[PDB]
Amino acid sequence: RTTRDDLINGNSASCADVIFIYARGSTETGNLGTLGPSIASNLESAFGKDGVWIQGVGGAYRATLGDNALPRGTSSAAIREMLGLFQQANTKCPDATLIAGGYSQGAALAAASIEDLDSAIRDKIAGTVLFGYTKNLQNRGRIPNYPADRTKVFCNTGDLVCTGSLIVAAPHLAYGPDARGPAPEFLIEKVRAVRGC
Repeated sequence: RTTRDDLINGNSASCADVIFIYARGSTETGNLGTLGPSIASNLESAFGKDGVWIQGVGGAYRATLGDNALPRGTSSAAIREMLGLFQQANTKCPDATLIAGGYSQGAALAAASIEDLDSAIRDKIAGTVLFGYTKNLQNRGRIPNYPADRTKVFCNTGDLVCTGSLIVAAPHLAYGPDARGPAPEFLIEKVRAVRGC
């Protein structure tokens, strides 16, 4: 994959039932990077191609390494880009269940976006998965204003970004197994616990 713009390309007269908005790590390509396509394949297996729109955060999100040092772990420009895609999902397809994920800086962008979101759209996100969450210790493993039962965080032992640092060490690069099994399983499970459209 690396690039998927199914919400931007998707026809309103035929909205999918589940819309996944995913944000990539620093320096990754497309708008999905290394982890996103693996979750995507698996979501498409559970709901079928026409059942799920996978949308990466592109536009203004540049995934510049330097932006991890910014207050919220990413630029304000990038919080505006993911905020605008949640608002597009909401308007284009209001009966769709949303799900979200992010890796590394995409995990801090996902947590910043969901914190600022309007409560009525935020409440439609039935499960969020975060890999190598750079604000893991600062936020104590939670996304602000978003329930713990709907959040799953994958933080490897020795991934120093989970422990309040910004050093990239080898565990930070070893999320491939999770993106292939636990993380789509959690998301599929949360969407089924509430149901789809």
